[PDB]
Parts: sequence; structure tokens; C-alpha cells
Amino acid sequence: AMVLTPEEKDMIGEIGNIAMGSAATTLSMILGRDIHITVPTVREEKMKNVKSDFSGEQVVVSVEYTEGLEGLNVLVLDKKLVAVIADLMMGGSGEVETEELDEIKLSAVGEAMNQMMGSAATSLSELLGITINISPPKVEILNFDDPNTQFPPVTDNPEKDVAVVEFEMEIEGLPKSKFYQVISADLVKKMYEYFTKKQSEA
Repeated sequence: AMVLTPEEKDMIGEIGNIAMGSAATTLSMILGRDIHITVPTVREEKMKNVKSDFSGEQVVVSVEYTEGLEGLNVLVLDKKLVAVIADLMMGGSGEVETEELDEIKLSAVGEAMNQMMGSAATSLSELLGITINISPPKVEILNFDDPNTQFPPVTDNPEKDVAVVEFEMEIEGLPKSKFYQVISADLVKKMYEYFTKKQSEA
């Protein structure tokens, strides 16, 4: 049933700290605050159960991997986090109290996402020793409470597995926040082939 080994999950956490950590550093450079990221959780999940893991209206940012890696990479951020980041990108302190979002705020988070995932892919490419290209990040709002909505096709079959990665983000002067990433187990196995090859090259 479960295709991902503890080693593969451990790699996810390790490369996640480096790649997403790189995304945090550029983000930190854009803003004038220190930003740290950690990966407390890595969960294997059947594709059919992913949507039930999230609730409420949220923002999903996806990027398509090309040459080196092929697949969908999805980021799931809640309205509150999106609003905090948007306010920050627009000059504010980030300490707002609302879930209200518009095309302008969504435009500001899209730029932040642009810079972040660009760094993540760059960090990942250097890490795995292979060039990985990404399509421009598509930002959209998905209502998980709407029974008709479907989580983006990270996998093409409800019985194929996926990895749901949890990231904890600490921005200076603001309360801890978190977001999630979901990639196919297919992609993870592929990253592991590249990863193990150079762990052997001691």
C-alpha cells in the first residue's frame, strides 16, 4: 500500500529544508525580516484522500516541472497566511486581521511565490546535480468546502500515492505559520534516484 520508504521521506525533509530554506532567504532579502523554515511533517497519502486533508477556502500555487523532473508541484496556503504575505509585499507589517483577498493581493503573493519557488528549484537543481525547469507559478483560490472541487492532479489516479509535506515558517515579529506542499510519490522516487547516486559518491 505505502510506496515511500523512511529513507525517501527523510530525503524529502532534508532537501525541503535546503530548497524551501533557500526560498525563505530570498524572501527575507526582499523583505527586511529574518525568515526561517522547518519541515516537521512528511506524510504519504493516496491521491483520493488529499482534498479531505484541507478545509475552507484556500490558495493553491502550482508549478510544473520540466527536464530533469516531470510533474506537478502544489503549494497550499490558507487565506490568513496569504493575507500576511501580501501585506508584507505591499509594505505593511504583516500583522493584519482579515481573510479578504483580491486580485492585487493575489498579484503580490504571486510575485513572492515567483521568487521563492524559483530559488527552491535552483537549490534543488544544484543539490541533485541536474537542471530542473519550472513553469511560472499559477495562483488560484480553491474552496475545499465545495464538494465539486478537485485537488490539482498531482497524480492521475485516485489510488496512486502522494507526499504531503508540512513547512513551518517563522517571520520576525509575527506568529508562526504553516503551509503544505504535495508532490507525487512518482516524483519522490525519481528524486531519490538522483539523490542516492551522489550519496554513494563519498
